Amino acid sequence: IAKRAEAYEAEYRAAEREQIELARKARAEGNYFVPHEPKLIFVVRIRGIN
Amino acid sequence: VNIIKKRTKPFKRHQSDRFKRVGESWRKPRGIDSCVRRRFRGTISMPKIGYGNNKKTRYCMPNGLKAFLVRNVSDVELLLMHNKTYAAEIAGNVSARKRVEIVEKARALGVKVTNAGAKVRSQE
Amino acid sequence: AHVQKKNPLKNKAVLSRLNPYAKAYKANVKINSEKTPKAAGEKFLSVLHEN
Amino acid sequence: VRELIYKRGFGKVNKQRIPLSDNAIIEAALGKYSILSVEDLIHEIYTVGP
RNA sequence: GUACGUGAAAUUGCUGAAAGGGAAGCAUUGGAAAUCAGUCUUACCUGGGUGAGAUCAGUAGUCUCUCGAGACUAUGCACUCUGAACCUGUGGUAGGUCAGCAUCAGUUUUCGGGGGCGGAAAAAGAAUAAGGGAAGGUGGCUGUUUAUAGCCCUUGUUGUAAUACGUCCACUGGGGACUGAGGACUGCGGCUUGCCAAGGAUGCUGACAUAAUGGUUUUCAAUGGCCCGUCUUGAAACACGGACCAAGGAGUCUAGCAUCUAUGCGAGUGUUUGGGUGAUGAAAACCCAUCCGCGAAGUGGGAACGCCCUUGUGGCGUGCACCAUC
RNA sequence: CUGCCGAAGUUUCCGGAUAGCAGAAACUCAGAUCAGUUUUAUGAGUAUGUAAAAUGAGAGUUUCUAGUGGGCCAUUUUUGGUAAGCAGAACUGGCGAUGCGGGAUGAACCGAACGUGAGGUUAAGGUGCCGGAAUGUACGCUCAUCAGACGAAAAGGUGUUAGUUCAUAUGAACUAGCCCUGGGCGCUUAAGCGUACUACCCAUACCUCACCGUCUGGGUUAGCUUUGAGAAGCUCAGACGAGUAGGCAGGCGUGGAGGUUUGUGACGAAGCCUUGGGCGUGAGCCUGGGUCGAACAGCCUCUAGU
Repeated sequence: IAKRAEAYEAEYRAAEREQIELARKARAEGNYFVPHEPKLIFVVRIRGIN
Repeated sequence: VNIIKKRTKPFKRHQSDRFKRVGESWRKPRGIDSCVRRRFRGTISMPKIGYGNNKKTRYCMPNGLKAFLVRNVSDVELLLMHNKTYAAEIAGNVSARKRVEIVEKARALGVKVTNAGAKVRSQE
Repeated sequence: AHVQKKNPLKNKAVLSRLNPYAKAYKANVKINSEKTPKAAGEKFLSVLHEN
Repeated sequence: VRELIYKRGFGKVNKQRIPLSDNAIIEAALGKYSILSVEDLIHEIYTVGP
């Protein structure tokens, strides 16, 4: 479990940095890089049952 | 262990203070157009099961004991093992000849009596 | 079991039980030590600095 | 995703709301899918795994 | 005290207390006044001394059960026991209500400190080596171009600047409030058998207790509060019933039918029309001769079980009730 | 008395037989199906129906058995209207069975749907005073000598504010906003109106906890010194809580009967009185004091002129 947790945290850091590096490269090259749409959505109900 | 009472005021019958013919004992309001039944604001409360008290402390006196009605010495001897949970309560119709013998017996048994000084005097 | 629920984000003892990885986390790691190269070409700047 | 699971995380164990106070709760109900801990539950939710 | 057992309510008189600007009125929370429950240290532990006596005797009898188990009797009080009486202990340890603090746990609120990352790898800006320009123009003279003030733009510039903002820290320091459910040990963890903030509060103190804490009644203050039942009507509006109190006052008994449950027996079942019988009430209970009433008149899925055997998985059989197929 | 379920208020044929709605029982199933669901795509004509991916929930029955078998308002759709309004149908929910915060007040408006409570946080609406909460910040608009604040109404204005455009610093034509004319106290660089951003107030709503009850899912016997087997007990966990008609369950009380308490009573039964005390969510029950004077009660069962 501890090894799995470390691997997950390593994956998150690499996935965030690579998004930053891709945007930095596109900004320097003058092109436009569009990040992928997210598959995860957190939905909260705001109105009551009436 | 402390006894918690959700409510201390009794539930009086609606409109029982306006008429002598209507007693204080709680009666469920059957009127459909009654404000008390529909529980408006300012209307009195009604007996609900939510007011029910803790099971562990139910039937317990403020001193932590449960009342046990006693009619003779034989009744008070039953509380030999339950003297820390129950208090002896001599019945109202037990004469003063037996009230004294119940109180003396309950003294050796280590049993609290709720009305031990009734219908008697002292002589030191 | 579980008479009372304890928050791992406040109770460090429960967090150590739930996650056997908090003991070695290193939350703040220095990445940009002494390089920090400004990466914004003139083509991007011209488009941004428009109108 | 991490704070919601840690503070408000409650599993549905046998049609009941059982808080995730132990990894054995998640493992007993999600061990069939190689999910054994709470950070594995967070990883599956965050990265939208299989 | 014949206005005669008990003597309720409505109602009336007097007395006392309190309240009172055109209602009362009830509820919620407290105050005040009056009035109550409501309680206490008194026992435990450990002696020693003294004597005491049995469930104690290097003891003798009786009785009832069944050797030894109870009850006694006589004798001893040495052995054991009696927290056994008292003297000596000046030894110890001391519960209920209300408070204060500390260490914690759950929840929550409110102030900070430090750091990582992102953003034009902030924009500015300072410093700063230059170039150009104009101004709402310094000097020269409105016009003018750094002077006898400077400003703007561009590069350069230290630089890998700082800051703001966003985001993150299983980074950290305080303050406040509300809760303490559960009750040997189990478990999950962290330290190092033990220890712990880890499957829910414990420590350290006090005072008062012999008042505080409460409770009740009256009353005041704040806030709220349209008259009940019936019918009507979405709803109400309504129209009705209600001067007050006491007592009485309305789904009952029975015959038939059907469902359901329980009970008895079961291809049966039902004694009470009657007869027998019943001495202690004999209208009960108990017993049953003859009738009669009502009843009688193969293939699939599947409950359950055995056997396996890659064992779980599935397969091989046996297949109730019931439903589909002939 | 309490608790748990709980409609419908109407299709359809026609006072009804159905059905629907709501429960009971027996069945078979979670490796089976289902949905006031969203899709995909096939077709057909932005939608449409059908068939087969996501999401959620275990589903399908069979039998018989209570009640309803009015509407109001609101939304949308509507056809004609026609002094104008409106009327007419249909479409859909809410109320009708439902309290709560705001809305001055009010049944249809804005929030929110309900066990008993402590703490926290909000919704709608609010923060000058009545009134809990900023006489908050930053811009503007408005002067009324009826503002505003919560149809004569179109327009006119030697009425403004911002002004725009066009003519040659002015004037004309215009562009809008607001004023003039046509809940209370009070407020006027607002306590008015519009915009933006912080802070704050509090509902029965939301979160955490405790307690009550119900429902659901477990555990518990060579009854182990944890002793907690009225197994009709004990115990663990989670969810939930409006309610008329109606359905169901468990309890309180009264007269009499069988049994029982080797029951209470002239040392005071029953009854009544009481700002005495206690118990129960409640029906009710126990008790002190006073009064009183001969009978009476708890428990199991039976019964009813309860």
